[PDB]
Amino acid sequence: MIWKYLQRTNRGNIIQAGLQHRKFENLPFKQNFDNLTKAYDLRMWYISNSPHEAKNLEYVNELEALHNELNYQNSRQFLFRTVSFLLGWALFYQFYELPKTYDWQDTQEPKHQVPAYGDLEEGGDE
Amino acid sequence: EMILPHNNRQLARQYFDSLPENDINRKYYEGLKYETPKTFFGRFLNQFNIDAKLDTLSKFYTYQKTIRATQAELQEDRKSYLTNSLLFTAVSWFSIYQFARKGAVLPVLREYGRYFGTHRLFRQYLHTLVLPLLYTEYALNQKYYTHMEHLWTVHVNRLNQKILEDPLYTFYPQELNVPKHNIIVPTIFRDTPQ
Amino acid sequence: AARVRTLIAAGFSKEEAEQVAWLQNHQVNGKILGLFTGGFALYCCNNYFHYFERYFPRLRYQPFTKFLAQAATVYFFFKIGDYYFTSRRYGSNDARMNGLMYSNTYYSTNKEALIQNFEPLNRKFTEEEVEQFLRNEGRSQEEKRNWIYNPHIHGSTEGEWKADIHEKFDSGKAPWEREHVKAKILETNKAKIDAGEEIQLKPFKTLNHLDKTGLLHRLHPFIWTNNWTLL
Amino acid sequence: GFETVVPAPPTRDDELRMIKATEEQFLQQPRYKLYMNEAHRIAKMNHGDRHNNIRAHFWSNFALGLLITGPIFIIPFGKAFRNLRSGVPYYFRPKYVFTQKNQYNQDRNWGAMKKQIPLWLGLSTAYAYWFTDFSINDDEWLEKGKVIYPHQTIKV
Amino acid sequence: VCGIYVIHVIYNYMIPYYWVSTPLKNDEFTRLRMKDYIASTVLEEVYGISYAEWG
Amino acid sequence: VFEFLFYNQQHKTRNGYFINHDNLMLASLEERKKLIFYFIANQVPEKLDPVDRVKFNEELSDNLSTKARLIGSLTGLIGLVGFPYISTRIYSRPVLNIGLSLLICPFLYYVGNQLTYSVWEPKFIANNNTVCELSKKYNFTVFDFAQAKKEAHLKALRTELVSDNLLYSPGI
Amino acid sequence: DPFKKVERDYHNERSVHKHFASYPLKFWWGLNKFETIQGIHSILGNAADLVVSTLSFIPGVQGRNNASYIENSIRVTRFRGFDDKTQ
Amino acid sequence: SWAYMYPWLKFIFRKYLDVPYYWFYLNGRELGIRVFFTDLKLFFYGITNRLFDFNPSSIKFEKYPFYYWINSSQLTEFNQYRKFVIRDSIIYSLNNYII
Amino acid sequence: RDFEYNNQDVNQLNGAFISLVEDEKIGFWVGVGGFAYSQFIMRKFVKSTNIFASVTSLFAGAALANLYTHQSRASYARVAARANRNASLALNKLMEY
Amino acid sequence: MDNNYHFWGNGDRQDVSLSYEDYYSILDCLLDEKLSPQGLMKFKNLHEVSMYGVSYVPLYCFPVAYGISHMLTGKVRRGHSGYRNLFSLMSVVLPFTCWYAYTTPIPRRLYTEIICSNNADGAYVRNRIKQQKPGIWRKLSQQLYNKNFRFPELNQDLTATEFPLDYVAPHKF
Repeated sequence: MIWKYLQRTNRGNIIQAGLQHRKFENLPFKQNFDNLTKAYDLRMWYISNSPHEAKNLEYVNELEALHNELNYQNSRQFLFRTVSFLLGWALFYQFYELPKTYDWQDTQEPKHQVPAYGDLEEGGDE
Repeated sequence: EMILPHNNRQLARQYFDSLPENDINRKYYEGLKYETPKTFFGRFLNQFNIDAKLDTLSKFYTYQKTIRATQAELQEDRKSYLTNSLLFTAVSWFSIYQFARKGAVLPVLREYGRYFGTHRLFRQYLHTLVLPLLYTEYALNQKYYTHMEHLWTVHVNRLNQKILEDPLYTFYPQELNVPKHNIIVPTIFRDTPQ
Repeated sequence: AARVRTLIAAGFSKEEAEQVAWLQNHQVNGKILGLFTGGFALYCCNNYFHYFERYFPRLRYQPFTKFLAQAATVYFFFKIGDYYFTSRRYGSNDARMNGLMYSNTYYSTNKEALIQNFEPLNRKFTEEEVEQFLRNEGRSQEEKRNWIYNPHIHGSTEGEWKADIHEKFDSGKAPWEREHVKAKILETNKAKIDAGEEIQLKPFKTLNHLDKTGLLHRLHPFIWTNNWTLL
Repeated sequence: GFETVVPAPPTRDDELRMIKATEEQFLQQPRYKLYMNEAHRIAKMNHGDRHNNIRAHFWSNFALGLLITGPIFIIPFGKAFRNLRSGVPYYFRPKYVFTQKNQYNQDRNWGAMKKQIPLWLGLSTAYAYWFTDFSINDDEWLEKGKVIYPHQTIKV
Repeated sequence: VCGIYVIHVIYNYMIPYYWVSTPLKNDEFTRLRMKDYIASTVLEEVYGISYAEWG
Repeated sequence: VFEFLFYNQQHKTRNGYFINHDNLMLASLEERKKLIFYFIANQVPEKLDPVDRVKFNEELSDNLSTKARLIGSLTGLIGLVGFPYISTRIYSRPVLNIGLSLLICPFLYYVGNQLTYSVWEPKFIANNNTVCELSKKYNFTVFDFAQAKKEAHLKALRTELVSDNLLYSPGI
Repeated sequence: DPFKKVERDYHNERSVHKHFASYPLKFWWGLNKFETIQGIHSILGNAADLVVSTLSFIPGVQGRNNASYIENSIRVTRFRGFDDKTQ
Repeated sequence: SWAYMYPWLKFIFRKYLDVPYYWFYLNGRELGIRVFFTDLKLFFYGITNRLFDFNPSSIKFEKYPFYYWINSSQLTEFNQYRKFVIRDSIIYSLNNYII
Repeated sequence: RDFEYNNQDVNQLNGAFISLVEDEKIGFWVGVGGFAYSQFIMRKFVKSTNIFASVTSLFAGAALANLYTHQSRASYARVAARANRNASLALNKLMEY
Repeated sequence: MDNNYHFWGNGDRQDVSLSYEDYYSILDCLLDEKLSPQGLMKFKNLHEVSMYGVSYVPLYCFPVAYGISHMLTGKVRRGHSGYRNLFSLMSVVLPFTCWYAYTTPIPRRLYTEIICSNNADGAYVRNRIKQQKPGIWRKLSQQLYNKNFRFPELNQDLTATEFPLDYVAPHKF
């Protein structure tokens, strides 16, 4: 019976998957990033798998328009997220008790601070 | 540190010598074991003895480093928490008064209470005055209850063994400290026979 | 079939664990062979149980009787295996047929030697024995230890101390073989001797009475599987 | 850290016996066991034997983990490549080379394999390191580095 | 040929040099002896004597 | 492969037979002495003087050894409710009912005995004044515990060895 | 007489202590081999300990002390090293 | 701008550089990948403990000067740096000043 | 004096024992909850005798408790087994004559 | 529960946990003169395991930082095209993820045997951490007292006649 679970392969693993229709049934009444990405991916898959030409070229033009719109949406997302990240970084370092209590031994080299070989580097003995 | 036995002013012993014969500390000196309350309610009733235990230790161990640090930390935390509670109460009262002057009243409690029929505004003022104090007491009691429980366990343990000297980190004032002898005449130099 | 690892989990050396494992293996393997032969017979003679419905019609009309008969046959083969392995079945100590289980001589002799010669310590180790055990740490190596005498840590004199440590460590004498230890053991366990109970001095050594090969009992090994000759 | 009794210097017979033991131990060495004549030769050969035992166990466990981890982990992992986040079926998004994914499921299969084979080997390696006992050669206090001699190995 | 020689130099001159960098409590002399042996006993500097009648 | 059926299994999970060095590896000195004395007294009573053997046996019977048997008997009686399980006007099945009772009642006895031990044995070891007194009196060591473990395992093996021929042991 | 059962008697140390009738009646003790039965026993013991504590509010009965190493160790190591092969 | 973190760069790889050859038989340990996976598991356990287990409190005394300048006593075993006797004297003087 | 157990074994056993005790408490509560849930489910939807329902509920609760506690129990079992083996070997070496 | 429970660099769930940073700080308050050869061996094994671990820690933090950096850029996967922003945000965030990882205590048998040992080496290590690393010893003692460890150096000692050297955090009695 082991073969029935090892040799046999799930149908979905072999055949091309269809649409996840649940993601196209209830859509928000917005031109938001999610709907724009869904439309972009639909048109891209169509032009990747369809043998027709006029519809494919219409979808190419609409895909360029969607690329511009999605670039605008990504610009807004990037601006908001990065500004929030920088502000949170600054506020964290304002409210963080920065530890100014680390060992300073690295800044001290007495043998070099007071030259141990006093004048002995300036000519030998005899 | 270690105050030498001949240099050890047994100040604790002095305070133990002035203690009344009925004082529980003397009972500890006789071997009265002290066990931390392990029952919730008991711990509750033990959370109000923090200041009494701290005062007893301060009289016993006035110059112990840990005892002095505990006193200073408890005093500063009490002052800071009291100031925070009073500022929160002042802000709450000011906000409630200024918003109620323009009709706005926060609907947290019932408009008219049971029994006496006090108003929502009055009960809000009372709650904003009382509850911050309760939370301040709760937090201070938690922290310094564990700390003072450990300190008092140590105190009772060292009383049971009749140890009336001063602890390892007692720093006396300058009037109770031995001055250092500066004059140290080195031994006369002498050629070694060998 | 006694899980030598588990035996070492209890107080047991590797060799003693092997011997006890072999003994329990003999027992349980006899019983297991009996069960497997019994289970194999039912796999083939369950039609025999249906065949005997003419001499014993109770089997046909009372199916529970058939189940009881099958269980009885299973137990019968179980007992046959148990007898063939866990019974005495005394046989000659001969080299031509030892090992081959025409007799149960190996298991019987090992079981008898274990049961006869096994007795608990009947006491507790004295402080002199316990201190000796703590001083027996890794000093039983092949290279004998060089014993150096220090008067300030050993006391006594060199002549007395050298013979003392020779008896304690080098001679191989066990702590319970010392006169002082025996006297203290007799004194401490006086109550026990007040009951007429003898006190064991030597802790029971399993390796002196159990042997898979049977060389302790001078059992001649199987001649065709052994190059050497015993006794 | 006590000392042992230092024996007297060996006689000619003892020297000959230890010479014979060293000869036998030298003859026991295989030709493919390339260990030079050194004081640590026997210790290194024992270490190599233990390492070979550990290696055999590790590779058996690695093959077993390749057998096990796939259908449990990697094959269901492929189920994550049937569709995209937006729900549209998987298609090809090129990076630079616009490869002609003309075959049936070429794009999905190649993307899934690129994500799976590294994951497959990584999970199999984690399994092999998890279920292999390295206690054969491990020495916490490095007491196995003691020099062992050929004449000590064999008694004549 | 250069790279095989360079690899041979890297094998016994650089990496061994990076091994011991601090004073050692146990068998420091033996460790330094190993480090120096793998670098100072190269046949290129010792092999000439076997064929000395040439020169 | 059925050693759990035809071998002795009742002594393994009670009377401290499970106590091993791991326990003593974490116990305090007094707790270690208590555990070692309990194991020795339960498994190898030969190491104690007869008076102490009798005292410990009495205490063990009062707390664990006999209380467990009583509670197992109570559970068996619970299993005896309606002993003619399968009976009617026409037929009462004697062999069937007897087999059902002899399979149910010992199982419930075992369940009750195991429950009693699992509940009261740790409390008996920890909080028995007689056990504490005798452990302080004897002060067995780790060597004593190891020797007693060997003796206990050998005695448990001996119990099965002697009971190998219960039907015909001529001795030849 | 309890003393008669503690006397050191050679014969008493090598005689049959478990006869045939004791083998079926005690054969159920091998179920401890199974971790499922061990878990059943652990659950029953812990429930009984909870009951014993709740009724140990009554004087004269002592509940389980969770700070006692001996109690905890015995409770959690009763089935620590079970092995049906041995003995 | 990351140039002056080269001591951090050296640290890890300078530790790596001092690992001797395996078959020179100095320790016989090559615990790279083993430590990789073991520390992966250890970090899983550590994060789980830091999230859903006991975490030590960081509360400390904040208002007593030089409180954590602890001078040697019987509680500290006197195994400090030898020339810290001057430090102990300074600590004693500072405490006698602040009492 | 007395025999001293190896300190590393003591520390490992201490950790394993702490884990075992904590998981034993949590797993007892898990087993009680699993028994209750199995009994509820079997009374709601399964049509069988109360004896069968109760035995199945008890077995399900025990199985859930063991599943929760298996890691700690097995880790402690192996740590204790190795500690006992090491201690037994050391003591047998000391006491062998 | 791995098969290699004997490994010194390994550990169980309830072993003594030390964050890498703390470990390195612990190395700043010790001397090899005061330690026995066995303690030195323990510290050498810990050093080997710790150097490998601190090498591997950023890698463990890479997937988390990689995910966080992408989420900061937005909901667009510009692989090979958003590399500039992705890796700038990584050079920011990966230090933070590694900060969290390095400040997170991890169990280890070497940690539990170096600190919690009865011998003079362990006593010396505990006393040095107590005196020269007050906060590290404070949190370590809070951790140890919850693991059924009783030492004279712990601040949570109820059998001591000398007052604790540091604040005692709340805990169950």
